[PDB]
Amino acid sequence: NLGLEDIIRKALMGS
Amino acid sequence: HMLTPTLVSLLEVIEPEVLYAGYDSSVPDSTWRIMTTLNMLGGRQVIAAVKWAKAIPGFRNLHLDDQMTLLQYSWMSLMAFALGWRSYRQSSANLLCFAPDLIINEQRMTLPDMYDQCKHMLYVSSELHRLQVSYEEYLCMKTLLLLSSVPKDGLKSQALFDAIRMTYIKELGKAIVKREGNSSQNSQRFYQLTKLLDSMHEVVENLLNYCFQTFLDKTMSIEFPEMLAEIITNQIPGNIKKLLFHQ
Amino acid sequence: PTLVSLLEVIEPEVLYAGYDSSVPDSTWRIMTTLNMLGGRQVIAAVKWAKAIPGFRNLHLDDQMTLLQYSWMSLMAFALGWRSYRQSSANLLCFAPDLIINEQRMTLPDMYDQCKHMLYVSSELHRLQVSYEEYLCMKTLLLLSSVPKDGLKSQALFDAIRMTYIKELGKAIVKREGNSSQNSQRFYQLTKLLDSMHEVVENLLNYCFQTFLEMLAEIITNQINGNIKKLLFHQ
Ligand SMILES: CC#C[C@]1(O)CC[C@H]2[C@@H]3CCC4=CC(=O)CCC4=C3[C@@H](c3ccc(N(C)C)cc3)C[C@@]21C
Ligand SMILES: CC#C[C@]1(O)CC[C@H]2[C@@H]3CCC4=CC(=O)CCC4=C3[C@@H](c3ccc(N(C)C)cc3)C[C@@]21C
Repeated sequence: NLGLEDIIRKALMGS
Repeated sequence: HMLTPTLVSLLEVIEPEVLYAGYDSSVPDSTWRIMTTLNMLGGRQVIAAVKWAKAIPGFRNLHLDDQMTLLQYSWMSLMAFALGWRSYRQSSANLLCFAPDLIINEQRMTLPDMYDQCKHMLYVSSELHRLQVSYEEYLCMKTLLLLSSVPKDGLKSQALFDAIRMTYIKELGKAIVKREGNSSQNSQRFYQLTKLLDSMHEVVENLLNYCFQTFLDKTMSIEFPEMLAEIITNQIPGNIKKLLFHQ
Repeated sequence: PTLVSLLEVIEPEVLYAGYDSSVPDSTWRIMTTLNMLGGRQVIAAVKWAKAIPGFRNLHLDDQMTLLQYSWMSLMAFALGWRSYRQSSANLLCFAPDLIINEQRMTLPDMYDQCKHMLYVSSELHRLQVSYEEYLCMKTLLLLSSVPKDGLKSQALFDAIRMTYIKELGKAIVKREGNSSQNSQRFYQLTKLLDSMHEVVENLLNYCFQTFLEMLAEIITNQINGNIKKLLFHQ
């Protein structure tokens, strides 16, 4: 449900 | 416009495909548990590495797409390096301390499921043990690792990045001087420590090469490895330029 | 503070794997794999619901509400049917690649729940239900429970349910047979449908004893007062 770069992106902002 | 006869024909149509559990007979229960548990722990460690990176002085002032990029190039390097350290300090002799509740002994890492990989993670652990690296030395080193890989087309905040990187290199000097003295210039410890960093490029490249050579081994895999496949999305240059302290 | 003081302050506490050697690898795998699969099924069950003729036209909230009350009913029923069609209704066939047999099912970790899951299965088998009949029944499950305090578009909902009750009537007839046999069969399948409330309450009871976060999110948001349970027979 969340690609690696998606996790990094989400973390950089708000999960 | 289109059409289908009965209401059942329609309920029949919208009825969804069968979902697989992703359950392979071949993989033993123990191999699945350990590799499943690491993958989800890995995921959590990435979140934590980013949060951390966002706390790093200097770096956090870099433009966000730079933070992103750097994070994307270095997360494995970072995590692998911290695993080296956790292990180094929870050891004496040759474990991988993935977590407090998940420490793998030498005999476990011998098995074919573990062997190819743990070679490269132990390499980092044993080197920290060889150079008896201090916490200050490691903290600086780990930060340097975040700033160790850059895209060839420039970062958007290159001058900041450059001065950021310098600062942390000077901070490493201060770390070595905390441990050694400064009646010396500590040139060899700086060469030795930087060289370990330079080598993390190799421990990462070997780890990623393993992941590609294991992803391909999953022909027909009823349990598809998107974990080992997503690892190929965020890592696959080529823009990535490795910054080496020693050519 | 020094740069290295900061660097040391902001180091993240070391994460746990959540690993636990008191749990056999056997159980961990089976239940981890189950939980992931179940996760994907719920989602698929929501997407299906959305496509169901009539349901779609209900108020946006009613759809969320009806789904809250039915997902387990849908998921168990489906699993009963897949099991019926894959194993003659005696293995539980969560997925094609994941068949838990009679010997595993009997163990204490899995016994209580699987009794209730196998019931669904064994009973479709016994009633020799068909796909057209099965597909009607499952859409009726989606309309098995309502807010005692009413859905927003209730007369629409009644018409919709009434339409699928009829379609099950047509499904029964498509097999043919006496006008007594079809009344026997309507009774039988409608009794089955009704008995899903108790297999649900039981399968959900075991799940409230997950708790004394994936399924955790839905489980706090559940814990049968306001939800009325539409019965065919009394
Ligand atoms: C044993 C083993 C193994 C591996 O497949 C190769 C390197 C491991 C990696 C190292 C770096 C690392 C350090 C840890 O402390 C636990 C996790 C971890 C891993 C594992 C991992 C798996 C998936 C992710 N994702 C999806 C972000 C992150 C980490 C498992 C890895 C990749
Ligand atoms: C064996 C067993 C068991 C259980 O813990 C109780 C009932 C099972 C449920 C039935 C209904 C059901 C049908 C299936 O086909 C697989 C999954 C499934 C379950 C399992 C389940 C696990 C997690 C969720 N989430 C997070 C939405 C959903 C379903 C496992 C359940 C709950």
